[PDB]
Amino acid sequence: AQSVTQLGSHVSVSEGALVLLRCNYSSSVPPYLFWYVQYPNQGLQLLLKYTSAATLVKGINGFEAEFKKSETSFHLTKPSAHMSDAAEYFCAVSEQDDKIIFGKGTRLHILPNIQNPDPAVYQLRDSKSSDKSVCLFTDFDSQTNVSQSKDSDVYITDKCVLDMRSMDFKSNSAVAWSNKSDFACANAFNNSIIPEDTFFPS
Amino acid sequence: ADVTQTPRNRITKTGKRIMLECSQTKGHDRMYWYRQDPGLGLRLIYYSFDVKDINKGEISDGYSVSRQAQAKFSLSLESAIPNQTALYFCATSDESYGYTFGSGTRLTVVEDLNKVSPPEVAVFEPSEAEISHTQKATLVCLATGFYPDHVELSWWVNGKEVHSGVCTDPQPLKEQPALNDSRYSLSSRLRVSATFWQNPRNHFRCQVQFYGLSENDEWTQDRAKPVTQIVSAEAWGRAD
Repeated sequence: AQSVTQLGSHVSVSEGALVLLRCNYSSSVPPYLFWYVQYPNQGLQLLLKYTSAATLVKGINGFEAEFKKSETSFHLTKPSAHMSDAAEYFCAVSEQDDKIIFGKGTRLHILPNIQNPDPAVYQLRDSKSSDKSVCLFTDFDSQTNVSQSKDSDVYITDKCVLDMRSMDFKSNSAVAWSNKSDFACANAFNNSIIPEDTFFPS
Repeated sequence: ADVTQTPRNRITKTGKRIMLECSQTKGHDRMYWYRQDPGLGLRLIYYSFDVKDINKGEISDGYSVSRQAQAKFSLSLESAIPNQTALYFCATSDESYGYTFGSGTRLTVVEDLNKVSPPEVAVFEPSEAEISHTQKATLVCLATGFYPDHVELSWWVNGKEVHSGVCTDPQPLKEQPALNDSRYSLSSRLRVSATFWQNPRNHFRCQVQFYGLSENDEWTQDRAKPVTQIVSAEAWGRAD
């Protein structure tokens, strides 16, 4: 009964830190082992594989993995985490001399290094002449996280990281909105623990 | 090979027989059908080592397959049900685990086509307070009221697709979470320098490609038939 196990469906790494994605297998005889990467709405790309040749296997872009029989492991590493490393990673193993079986996947999230945070909540108006608006919570660092709404008529998105290449500038943001006319941007993120210095323009 | 799959996208009602086709050019003995679902990785449905050699994988229930030729391996959903909504991938292998994957089939199974609905799309303009505070300008696109969750959102500046400065939510949210057939919402941000937003010559468009009905689906409602289509919203830059 051969299997492959990846630890954690979602993992974080700080921008610039060592990348470590863990994979363990249960085969008695050593198997062939594979690491694949998948970007959004994209297919599977092979990074590297262990095919009973070298134990230290090297792949594209600084990826490596060492096959360790004594700990039944084949962990994927890269020396430094870059924003372009954000993807889902799958470990896989040969099985029954006839197929590859896949682990469940781990999505790697890269936490940008935000040296000068400028947390703020802004109100944005519809380009067309409704008075519809949304609220944008932006420019907070890595220690802020955004909580789900506790009010079923207010919608709040997960934090997303954008990378403005023109300015070599990354920033976090979350969006909130509601069809209540009274809903105010000062209250939109009241269920989240926000920075004490968040900017709330009048 | 060039491993190719058809169709690339498909929406179907429940209870229908649906066929996916994998074709290769290299004539490898070994061909496979997998499905991918979030948190489960890729699970093997069926595989084949030659014409009329067929082997079950771990999730073969509800599916059948045929190996019509060295080059062709067909997958059928025998009577589609909603939990067969998935990304489907065929693969070939050589005799040394050299896999080649097709580019995938995104399949959505819905109970009732009457609930299909294209998005409404709006762009929200950058705040003056952001521009003053940061000398940057964030546009937000909101796509709302769509069903099923089968869209692609992109941004277009002066007629060319952009990727820099963009973040799109990785999955839409449910407008009515308690409902099995809730409509969905999706947001995206495009951030530019303030001076670029302040140029009234610059044109910003978010585009949402929606996958829905086709021309041969029946439609009995008064509202617009919710066919596969593009819905966009736009804003022009401005100084005042």
